[PDB]
Amino acid sequence: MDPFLVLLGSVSSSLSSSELTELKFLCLGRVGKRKLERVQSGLDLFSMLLEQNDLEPGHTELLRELLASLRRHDLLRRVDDFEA
Amino acid sequence: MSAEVIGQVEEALDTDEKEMLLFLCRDVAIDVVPPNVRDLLDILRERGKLSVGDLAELLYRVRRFDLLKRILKMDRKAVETHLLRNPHLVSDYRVLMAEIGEDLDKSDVSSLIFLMKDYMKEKSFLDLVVELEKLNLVAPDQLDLLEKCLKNIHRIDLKTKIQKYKQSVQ
Amino acid sequence: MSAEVIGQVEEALDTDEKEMLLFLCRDVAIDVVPPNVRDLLDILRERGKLSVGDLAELLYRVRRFDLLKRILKMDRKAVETHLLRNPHLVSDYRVLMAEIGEDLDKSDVSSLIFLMKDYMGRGKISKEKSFLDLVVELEKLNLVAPDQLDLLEKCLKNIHRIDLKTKIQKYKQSV
Amino acid sequence: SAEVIGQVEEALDTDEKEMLLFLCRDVAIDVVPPNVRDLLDILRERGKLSVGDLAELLYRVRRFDLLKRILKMDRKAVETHLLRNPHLVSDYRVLMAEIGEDLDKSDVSSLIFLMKDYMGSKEKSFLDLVVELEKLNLVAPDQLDLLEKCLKNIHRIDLKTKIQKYKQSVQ
Amino acid sequence: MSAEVIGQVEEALDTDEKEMLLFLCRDVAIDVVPPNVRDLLDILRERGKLSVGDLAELLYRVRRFDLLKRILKMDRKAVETHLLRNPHLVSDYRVLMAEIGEDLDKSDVSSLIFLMKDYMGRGKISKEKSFLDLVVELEKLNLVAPDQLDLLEKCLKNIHRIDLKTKIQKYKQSV
Amino acid sequence: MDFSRNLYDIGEQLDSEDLASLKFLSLDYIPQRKQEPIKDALMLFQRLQEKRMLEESNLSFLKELLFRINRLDLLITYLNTRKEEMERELQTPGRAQISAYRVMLYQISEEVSRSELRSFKGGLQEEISKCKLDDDMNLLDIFIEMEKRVILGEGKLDILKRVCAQINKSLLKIINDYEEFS
Amino acid sequence: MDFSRNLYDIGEQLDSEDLASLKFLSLDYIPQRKQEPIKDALMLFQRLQEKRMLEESNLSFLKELLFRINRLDLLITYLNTRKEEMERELQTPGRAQISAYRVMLYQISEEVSRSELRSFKGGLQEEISKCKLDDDMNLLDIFIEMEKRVILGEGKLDILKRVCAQINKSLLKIINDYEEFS
Amino acid sequence: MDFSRNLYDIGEQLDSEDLASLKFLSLDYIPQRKQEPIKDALMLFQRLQEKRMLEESNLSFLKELLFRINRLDLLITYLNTRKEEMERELQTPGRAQISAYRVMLYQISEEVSRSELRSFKGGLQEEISKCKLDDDMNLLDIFIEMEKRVILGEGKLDILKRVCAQINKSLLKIINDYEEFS
Amino acid sequence: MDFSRNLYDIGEQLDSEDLASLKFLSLDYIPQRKQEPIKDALMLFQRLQEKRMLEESNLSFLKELLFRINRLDLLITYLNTRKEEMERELQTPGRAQISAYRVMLYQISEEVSRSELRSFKGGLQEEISKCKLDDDMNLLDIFIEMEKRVILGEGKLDILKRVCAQINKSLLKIINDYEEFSK
Amino acid sequence: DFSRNLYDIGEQLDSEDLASLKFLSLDYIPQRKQEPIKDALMLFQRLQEKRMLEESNLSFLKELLFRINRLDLLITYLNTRKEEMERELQTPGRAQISAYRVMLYQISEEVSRSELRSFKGGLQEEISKCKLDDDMNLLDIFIEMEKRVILGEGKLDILKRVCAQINKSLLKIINDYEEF
Ligand SMILES: [Se]
Repeated sequence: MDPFLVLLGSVSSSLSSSELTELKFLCLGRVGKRKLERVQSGLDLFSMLLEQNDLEPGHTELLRELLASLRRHDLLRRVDDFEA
Repeated sequence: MSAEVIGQVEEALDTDEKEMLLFLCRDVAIDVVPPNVRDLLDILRERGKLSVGDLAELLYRVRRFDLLKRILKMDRKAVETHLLRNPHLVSDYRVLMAEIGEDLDKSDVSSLIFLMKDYMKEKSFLDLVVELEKLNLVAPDQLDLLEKCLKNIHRIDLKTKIQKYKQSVQ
Repeated sequence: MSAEVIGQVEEALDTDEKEMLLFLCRDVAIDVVPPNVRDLLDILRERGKLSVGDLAELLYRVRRFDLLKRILKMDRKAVETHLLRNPHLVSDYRVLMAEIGEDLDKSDVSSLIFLMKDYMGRGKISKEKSFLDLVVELEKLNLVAPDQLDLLEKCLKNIHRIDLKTKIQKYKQSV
Repeated sequence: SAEVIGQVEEALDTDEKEMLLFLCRDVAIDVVPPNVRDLLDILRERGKLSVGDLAELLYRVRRFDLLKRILKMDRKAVETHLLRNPHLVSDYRVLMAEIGEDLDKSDVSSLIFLMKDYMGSKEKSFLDLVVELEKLNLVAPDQLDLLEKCLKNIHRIDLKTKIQKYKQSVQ
Repeated sequence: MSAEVIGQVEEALDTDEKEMLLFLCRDVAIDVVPPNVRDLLDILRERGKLSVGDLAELLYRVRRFDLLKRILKMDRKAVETHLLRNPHLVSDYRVLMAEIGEDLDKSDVSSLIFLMKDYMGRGKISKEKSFLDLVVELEKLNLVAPDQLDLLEKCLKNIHRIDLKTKIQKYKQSV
Repeated sequence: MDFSRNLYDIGEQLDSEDLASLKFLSLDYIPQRKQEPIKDALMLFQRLQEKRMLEESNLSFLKELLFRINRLDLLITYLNTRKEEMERELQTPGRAQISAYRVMLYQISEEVSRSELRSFKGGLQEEISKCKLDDDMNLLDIFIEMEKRVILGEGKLDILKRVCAQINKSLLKIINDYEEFS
Repeated sequence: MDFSRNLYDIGEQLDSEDLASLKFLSLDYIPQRKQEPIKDALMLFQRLQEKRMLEESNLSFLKELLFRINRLDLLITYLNTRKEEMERELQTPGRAQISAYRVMLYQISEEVSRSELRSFKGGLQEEISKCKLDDDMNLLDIFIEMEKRVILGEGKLDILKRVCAQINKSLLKIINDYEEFS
Repeated sequence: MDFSRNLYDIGEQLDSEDLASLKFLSLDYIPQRKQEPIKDALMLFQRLQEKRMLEESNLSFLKELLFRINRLDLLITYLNTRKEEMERELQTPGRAQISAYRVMLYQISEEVSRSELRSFKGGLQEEISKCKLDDDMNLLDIFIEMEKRVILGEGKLDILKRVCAQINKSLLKIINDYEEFS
Repeated sequence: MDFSRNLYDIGEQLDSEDLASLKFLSLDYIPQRKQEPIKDALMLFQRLQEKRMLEESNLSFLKELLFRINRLDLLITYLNTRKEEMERELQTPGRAQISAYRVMLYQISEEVSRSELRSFKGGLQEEISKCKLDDDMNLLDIFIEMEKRVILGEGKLDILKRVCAQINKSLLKIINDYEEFSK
Repeated sequence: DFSRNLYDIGEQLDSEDLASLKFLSLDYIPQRKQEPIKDALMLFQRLQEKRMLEESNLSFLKELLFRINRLDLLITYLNTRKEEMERELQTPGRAQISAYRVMLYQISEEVSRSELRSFKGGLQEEISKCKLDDDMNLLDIFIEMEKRVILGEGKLDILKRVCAQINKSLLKIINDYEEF
């Protein structure tokens, strides 16, 4: 799943700290506040979602939803490119 | 169940998950105090309390479904059906404690510790719960002090979780 | 009272509680220097100084009320009444020393060691030592005692720990 | 008596026992006592374990609680006795013990690394190193220049001055 | 070779090197379990199996080239040529075991022991076991052998030491 | 006699990070079991002396180690060796004792920041267990863990290039320079 | 007046920045390996006590350290020494224990802001690796790294002048004033 | 009396600026090393509790602190003390725990704007290094640095008067009012 | 209904001025230490969620906040609540969660211009230090400082009326209407 | 060099052009995301995050530059004449800015300063004085009206009421938008 990991890394590198806080707030409910406090990058949150099986290369619904909420379709195109 | 499975689980966990796993099994290992998680799992296996279902429940409590699918080859349906049909290794009180700890950042934990210094290092909420248990201050039938202290740090949601547990005990 | 009780107590305690329990029984175990806590309990039982009440007091001093309720089936009020009716196995001096030690972090203990190194004669040992180890070293040098707390009082005052100085003063006033 | 020797042997710690054996290395001639109990038994049999000798031994290991509990003596009394009577343990052994107590494991390791050239083991105490050097005729009450220079090279000038103060105390 | 050489070698080695040297000569053992290394070297000399080349190989296996040059007056090139031209005193199996043991830290060794306890047991209660001690325990239980390395291969694979698995595969290919 | 004092002075001027760098650059000669207890420079020196790669007449490996970790001050003051002299000596193909693969890995570790190291660890989730991905692991320990799983090597640089492309562009340049040097 | 109590009070009045300044000013007497674990002032004092540079009869080096970090309050309160005295004591030749080259460097660190430090680190990109140029490093650590790479020194100030000229002119004035004292 | 809960609520009603003000007002009792890690009000209270200056039976210093930072709302709500009481309590001699020299200084910090602070920093160029005169420094840190360099003090107010006279007259009036209490 | 996403959109449609207004209106429930790091709307919601005042089944406080800041567009678009409803809901007694004293203050801030704010600061020279009267201080922060100095309150409106009378008369009308409501 | 071209285009825009572009992009960039946009380039980047500006899609940027009457930048940096844009925007589909928005902006193009004073005086009963301060242009008044749900695509009554009291061309523009 290394292409999926490079997807997640490119998406994490293409996010700002404010967008990271927005993603943290959006994922509250699936991830605890204590775990969210330790998140210092989008890749950390994506991996935490990978462990909880709320996110996988087969089911990218949560990633697409989180990224569409942040009205960032430029990375949605990266996701769609990975899907093909 | 074998040593390879325990090794895979031990290598896949992080320090915080290990500390949480040690806390959840405090009720089943009351005599011995296992130092590391590997020793805890070995003791549970030797005593016949670490079947595939028991380890599945342990992985389900730490929300590590990737390990349930990769190591034990189990989905959420299997572990939930096993928990419905079989008695639980970890009581709902420990799960409530862990959930409350996960919904608290370090600042909230520091403020909570400052409130309870009258009745009693960067220590986690579970360490505080262990200290309170050693002092006979918190228990599955003794949550009033923790409820009041969580109310005083403006954490009414955790007070509501505690009240929901109390109503679920009825 | 039985061997199972001693085994449960020894296996249920943690390192800090064990080290503290060894320090608290220093006044009653003078003829032997017990290495582990189990040997200490065995010596106390053989010499007739480890009844159910004695072990209850020992668990009460290390603040292990869960063991008081699970093993000995006792509450805090019962142990306090036992201490009211019977002479104590652990003197108030040891309890005061332990209380002062519990209110001292590694930085406070290090600063306290630095202030006393002139009266010690101890060399350059870098092993982070607990306050109870410092009390043991002072006892070996006849520098601290239940009737000799002025040096410890002054050194706690100089590290800006006036609350522990007040604990020492209240202990002195209780005599 | 034997009860006193037993109490002393049971009341001492491992480091205190090793230091006592090192200090009594010069008085136990022809024999190498393994434990402190055997050393004290040899000293008593050879007539070298009076009350004053045991007081000096306890004072050298800075164990004043045993001086007060067992022999009923203060530090002032033992110091006056040492002033008035010849010592059982020479000042050289006391200086060696003082230097060893002021040395951490890292300092001892660096000192061993410096001195390994003049003596063709891990976790060795400073007293063990001094014993090895004495057996190899490298340190002596009249031969401290090599140890002095080696302490100077580990940037321990305070111990070098302790050695110089001992040299001045010799005359 | 001579007695002074054996004495110098015995005095120059440390505990770990002594244990490794004892393990390498386990196959040559003449119906005896020598506790000390000096006794082992004396037995090998008496049995005519400790020439200068044999001791040179022994020092080369423990990677003590300073002792190889100071005592036996040899460099790495000379001993390597001797090993190329003459039959070895220590078989390739022991050398492979020693190499695998040197490529394992305390954590890997602990995880390896934890995996072996299902096939072997707890064994010696000591928690400070070397890889060579584990290999000896497995040999006594007929679990590892020069013709039976599949279990060791699987256990090294499970601790993510694929390089050691490749070492074992290279040994298997060389026979 | 003075040689030991010089070794001690060189070791006293070395920190824990420089010590870890020295341990990594000497991995091809000192295995992990003997390298784990190395917590001071003098112990490393002792091991090298036990392998005769460090003597009063053989300072080549010590100079190479001190030069590759960019500790030229110790090289000039305690070993009497200048930077240009070392460059010239190391441009000769035979005299290099530390493999170019090791030096290349070390330089990559020299060109990775803390956030870049976190991204590296996040990029190696499927290949390395989580226990070995703790925040206390430096990049050299990750290199060692990759070497254990035969994921990193002189002939296997694919995953290294993948993660470097996931973090920074100069790292691929270093990798390609090492590869073109062959 | 207890010497240990006085040292403890002096250490309690020192923060981490003053501690780093003292550790930098004592680089010529305490090596890197012994400087790494120094996380409080008292420890530092102990090191000086091991070299007989700090005792109840020798306060010269402690007073010089406290004077160079401009902590005259501690000098007057705990050492009974005024600002003028030290000056005269340090104007007599030979008696200055901290080298003028070191002091100069520290004074440069006194005249560099945060943006000026960022500009300095950005100006040293081609000479120092990124790992040693991270944002968590003050100017004294950059000086130490430069000294390690033998680009900064009492006789090698070219790169120092070059980078200082890119930021401020008063730094060049300090450098030239130090140079004239030779 | 949930003394810990009351202290927690009082701290929860305090921001970082009030915390810095309280830390400055407690400089005569808490040294710099112990003040550096104080990043919230609760911690501060603990320090006071270690000196018995804060207990369930001794609220005098807490009330004085809350009064000097003009937080009378907390005094009335959580400590049951109105503005007049404190005043009378602080008019009785001896009972004032915060020195009049400190309070005065803080009050000067109450009457300086941003441009006036910039003019202050520009007026203190020859006595203070640039590192302590950056735009991110507040007036209390300038007071602390001046006290460190023994240019400001209970007996040395000359430079303070010099810099205050160059900006405003009310600061000089406050200084003279403090001086008249002698 | 993704409650978190809906809250995120509501926060995305709020600027810093609306955020400061909401923080002032929530002073009675969130202390100063917890309000200081609030630099976006989302975090604010989190605090409310920690006090059980904002959940998928309790939108009363969010609707009241959006109504008091006159953001009826957010009420109609994201919360499905019209202008008239929120009026009746707030006219029923007890049902108002924001105190009438707070809202009044905010309404005063609605009728003060920049020069009028300068005159306000000039009128509060003897009661507030200059540091809290700097030009970077809005009227709500001045109200907060007054409350800190127990100069402003539900029972102490004297200085407020005094300073308002020197600038405009409609502010006194708002103050008197609030007083006439709290009979 | 698409990035350099975007940088040059942004550098040739002042603060008034930036406010016009931010108003014309209100339907795609929310208020919180528009607040920190203090230069033109920072706006373009936001569009790039919404896939409305790339080297292969210059339609929205050209439309923005055409609606702001900055034809010089269109001719210099994008190589596009006025007629090209006329043809492009006359087709009923490719126009990305809503006709409701454009109309509003065009009203701001036909209002003087005294007319702005009359507008502000006409919106006294619906808008507070704080949002009617002298530093408020007509676009900010439109934004405030939309916030207070008095202006919208279906609610143009108050707009016509205030515009008829000032000028007839404003009502003509409103009616032209309504007939479309
Ligand atoms: Se004796």
